[PDB]
Parts: sequence; structure tokens; C-alpha cells
Amino acid sequence: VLAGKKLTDLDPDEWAKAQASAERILVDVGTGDARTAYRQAIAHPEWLVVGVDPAWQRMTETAVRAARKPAKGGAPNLVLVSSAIETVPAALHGVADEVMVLMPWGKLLRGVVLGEADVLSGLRAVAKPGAPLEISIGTSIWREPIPLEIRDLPELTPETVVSTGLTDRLAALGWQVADVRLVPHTDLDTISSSWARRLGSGATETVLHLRAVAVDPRDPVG
Ligand SMILES: Nc1ncnc2c1ncn2[C@@H]1O[C@H](CSCC[C@H](N)C(=O)O)[C@@H](O)[C@H]1O
Repeated sequence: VLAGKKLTDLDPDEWAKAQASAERILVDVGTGDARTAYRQAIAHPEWLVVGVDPAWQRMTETAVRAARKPAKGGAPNLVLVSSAIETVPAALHGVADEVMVLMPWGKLLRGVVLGEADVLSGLRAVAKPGAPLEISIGTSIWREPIPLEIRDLPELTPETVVSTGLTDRLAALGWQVADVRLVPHTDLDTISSSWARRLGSGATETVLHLRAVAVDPRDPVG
């Protein structure tokens, strides 16, 4: 089930032919209005870009522009799926060569910070063996006013990630942590994109980057 301005069923046969013709498959979890996923599709035509988000109405503006003709900015290799990651359909299982969570909010953000099974399993479910997971979080959300979904949780830092046992929880659910770091002055354009913000603005923010590799699950501490 996905979008073409309207909300329709996707032909399973069209799904296999698209994946097979793709040089690479990239799944973005939590795309907002999916301008980020759209820019990537344009920048890489040979990639099959898959944006997944429960708020499907939020990504209709992108769905319209991507539905246009190549001469007017159409992106045929863009697939915007209406779904939550904890209940991702079986058609998206193990199809991604790369999974990215960029500037998450709500259930996805809280699930990542806490290391909840439902979210982490869903993220792992869509990835192929060896696929990289890229989580990027702006650290300004731990400055008042702090969003409701995280205002009862201490700030997530490179040190906190291992102390709270997030490293071992990720590894147990199939994500082997490769790198955790803060990258200050990260240009917000390179991770975040909505049709409300113009490019080349120059807005920066300290970003918590978390990189992992899809491995076999059930791998806990002793
Ligand atoms: N459990 C969940 N699974 C998948 N997506 C979720 C989710 N909980 C929240 N989201 C989505 O994640 C989105 C974050 S807004 C971020 C948009 C984009 N990454 C950008 O930087 O521009 C929200 O629109 C919300 O709909």
C-alpha cells in the first residue's frame, strides 16, 4: 500500500521488477513530507528510493511532484510507502541495501533512544545482511521546549548510548554498532528537507550520528 497523490495498492509484480532493475535500494524511515527522499531519487536515478511514514497525507506534495514527467521533475524510482515501521508489510522485508533514520520524531525517535524491540525489529526487518543503518538526531530537541515524546528521557550522548545499554540492545536485535559520535555544525540541508525550507539557507545543528550493520539477532549480554 502506497501513494500516487491518491492511496492505492502496489502491484507485487511491479514491486519485484523495480527491485530487480535497481542498482541499489535505499529505505528511509520517517520521511515527513519526503523532500529528502525525493532529492535522493533525483540525484540517483538508478537507486530505488523508498520512503516509509505513517502520516501519508504529509507526503502528498512530494508524491505529486514525483508523479510528473522527467522533463518537469518526475522521479519514477521513488516509492512512498504508507506504513509504520513496527508493522511493516512482508513485501518490504529484507529489501534494503541501506536503511536511514534522519531526524526522527514521535514513536520512531523514542523507540530509537530507548531501544524498543518493536521499532528496532522493524528497522532490521527491511534490511539485507550487511546493510548499514544511519541514524541522525539533532541535539537541540533536548533543549527547552523539549518534545513530549522525549521530555522524560535524559539526553542521548555518545557516552550515554553505551551506558544505557543501547549498544547491546541494538546488537541483540540485529544491529552491530560501528560508530557513535557528535558532528557539530552539520548543515541541516544534508539530512533534513521539507518543502517549507529553502536550500542553501545555511542552518546548522549539532547532530548525533549512529551507524550500524545488519547482523543476526538474539545476541545479548551475559
Ligand atoms: N513509529 C514510526 N514509524 C515510522 N515513522 C514514524 C514513526 N513515528 C513517527 N514517524 C514519522 O517520522 C517523521 C519525522 S519528521 C522527519 C522528516 C525527515 N526525516 C526530515 O528530516 O525532513 C514524522 O513525520 C512521523 O510521521
